[PDB]
Amino acid sequence: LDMLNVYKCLSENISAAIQANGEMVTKQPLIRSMRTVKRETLKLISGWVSRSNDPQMVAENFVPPLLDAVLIDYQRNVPAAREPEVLSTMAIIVNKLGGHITAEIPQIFDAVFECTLNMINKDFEEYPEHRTNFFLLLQAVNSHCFPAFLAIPPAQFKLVLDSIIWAFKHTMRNVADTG
Amino acid sequence: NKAIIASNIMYIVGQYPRFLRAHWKFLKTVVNKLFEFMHETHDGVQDMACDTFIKIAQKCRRHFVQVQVGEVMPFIDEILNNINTIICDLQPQQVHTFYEAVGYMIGAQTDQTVQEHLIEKYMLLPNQVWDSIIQQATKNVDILKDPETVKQLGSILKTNVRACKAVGHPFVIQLGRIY
Repeated sequence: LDMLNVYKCLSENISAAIQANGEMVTKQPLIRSMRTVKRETLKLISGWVSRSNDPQMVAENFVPPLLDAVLIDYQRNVPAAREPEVLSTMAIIVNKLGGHITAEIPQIFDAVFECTLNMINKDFEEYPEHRTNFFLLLQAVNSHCFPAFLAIPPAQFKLVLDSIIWAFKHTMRNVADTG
Repeated sequence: NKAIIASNIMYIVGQYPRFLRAHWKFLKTVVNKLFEFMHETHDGVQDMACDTFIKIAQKCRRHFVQVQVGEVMPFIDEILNNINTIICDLQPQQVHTFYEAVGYMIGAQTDQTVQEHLIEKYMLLPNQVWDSIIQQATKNVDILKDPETVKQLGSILKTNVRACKAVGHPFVIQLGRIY
């Protein structure tokens, strides 16, 4: 719990610094250091759920605090400050928890999906990592939590499927293939 | 009255394997009569008919796997290509006693190659349930918590235990397939 609090503390410290002085700030000691606590925090979270062996207990205790701490934080971050590894960290947990998380896709996709999509829908170049990861996530959800794609309204579903079209139009071989 | 008499006839013929082993046609006629009695709804008849059948199989095991005069195919084949039509009206335990009985026949085929094919088909019916329950568990492990599927896993196993008691070592081909 505390680890999530500090993660969120740093995540909000970084985003502000950027919002106040542009991307450039990322290129200096303190920020790069704060990025590290976040990334290792994510490594730890995903690195454990992977070798965990009690899906439900994991989905009922260690997942809900992720929502406000990491997801809605990733949402409120300025575009330049959002952590790509957030998406890939989440992708891994879906692969593991599978059906046990199918009911949280609504809450999750809200925060990350649309807001991330708007970062990668202008061209095919900017925010590379965000492209790659985003689709590893979408792949995972579709792969182990398909029922979710039915729960949501036709308007949202469409937005999802057209996002896939967008994937396989990419010139980055990996992104287009995942699509 | 007819059931009390038929049972005694079936008891007597069950005590003289020496006579059955010298008269295939009679043995054949007896076995088929037992297969018919296995759809009899009169009290006890089905227990009688199974007891006799396992008895006879044990003591005449060789005659079922080797081609007899007047035939062109080992009796086991007819039996295996019909397991379901014979045992469809039997209770759970009786079905186990039936599987144990055929198991003894299988144990007679000392020829490696053929015994292996016999074994694969012998355990084909129970395997379907197994294979089925297994794939679904590889999507949601909360299924191995389902009262009905657990009831089946029990009966499948129970069936697997009897077959093994009679087939012997060669049964390894099965155990290995699900171990």
